[PDB]
Amino acid sequence: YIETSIQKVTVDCKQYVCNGFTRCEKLLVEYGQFCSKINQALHGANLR
Amino acid sequence: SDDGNYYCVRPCVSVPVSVIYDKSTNLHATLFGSVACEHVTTM
Repeated sequence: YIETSIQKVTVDCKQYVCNGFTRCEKLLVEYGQFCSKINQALHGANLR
Repeated sequence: SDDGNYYCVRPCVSVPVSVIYDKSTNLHATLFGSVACEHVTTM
């Protein structure tokens, strides 16, 4: 058996960090430079 | 519950959304991954 690939899992940074709570999302707008890097990093891994 | 019924309690869910984008023609479309079209129409 030779493995050739793995599942491609993409993560919604806003929904994972704040579970749909508007009070948490308001604090998270100070972040987002970190969410934008996590979304793009998993995009490149799944694209390759 | 006090009305004689047993209720299942599930966590609140969110429908996934993806964007199909063609830069050269500047076209786009929406993909609701693993969601039936009837659910999208109704909600």
